[PDB]
Amino acid sequence: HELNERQMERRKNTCEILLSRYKRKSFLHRIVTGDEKWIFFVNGKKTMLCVWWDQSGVIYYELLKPGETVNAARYQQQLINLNRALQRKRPEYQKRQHRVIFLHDNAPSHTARAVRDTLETLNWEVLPHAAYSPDLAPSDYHLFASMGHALAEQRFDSYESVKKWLDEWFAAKDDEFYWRGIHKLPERWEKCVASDGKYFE
Ligand SMILES: Cc1nnc(C(=O)NC(C)(C)c2nc(C(=O)NCc3ccc(F)cc3)c(O)c(=O)n2C)o1
Ligand SMILES: [Mg+2]
Ligand SMILES: [Mg+2]
Repeated sequence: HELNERQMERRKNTCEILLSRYKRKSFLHRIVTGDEKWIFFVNGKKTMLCVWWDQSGVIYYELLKPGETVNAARYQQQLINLNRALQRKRPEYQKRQHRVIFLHDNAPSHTARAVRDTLETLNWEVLPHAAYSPDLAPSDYHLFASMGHALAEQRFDSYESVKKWLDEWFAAKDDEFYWRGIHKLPERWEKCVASDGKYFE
């Protein structure tokens, strides 16, 4: 994708804001992030992985029934279920000592009215994210980057072989892999600013 002027300006401006905040007070340990990816399996079928994670590991994921997509109502329900997982797996959040900072992309179901309401009610801080920026999304440049290489060697048979493969694959990564993916953010933000909003190396 060739970025246009509007897109590069939004990327640079978003990265400046995040980087300057980071420099005043790091917030990276409070980020919960997530994204969707298709995973394919032959009987020409596919299932959507929806996953959320932080520097400690995977919090919650869903594998959708073959062919089914995330819409506004599904995403709202996912966020509610994710919050239940976060309470159970992240004590700093159950106790309200620590506000969730949520990083997701601008997919329409992510910004629909009902979802925006639900995020306000959960009262997670929603981080700015520019369009066409998977290079700035940890799920894309870290998690799915690693996962995609391993996936390419699989030939899944069933929706439940996928679920087991993901359970094992997620659990086999050490805490340090998750930590690195999140703490790569500031170096990425810096590169984007130095690129003036272009894609970078
Ligand atoms: C804008 C815009 N339009 N297409 C895109 C885009 O970024 N596409 C590509 C396939 C780069 C992409 N996309 C998403 C993603 O979620 N796409 C749905 C979405 C739609 C609109 C919107 F504003 C943001 C996101 C990924 O997660 C991802 O990894 N990639 C690689 O960005
Ligand atoms: Mg996405
Ligand atoms: Mg993505």
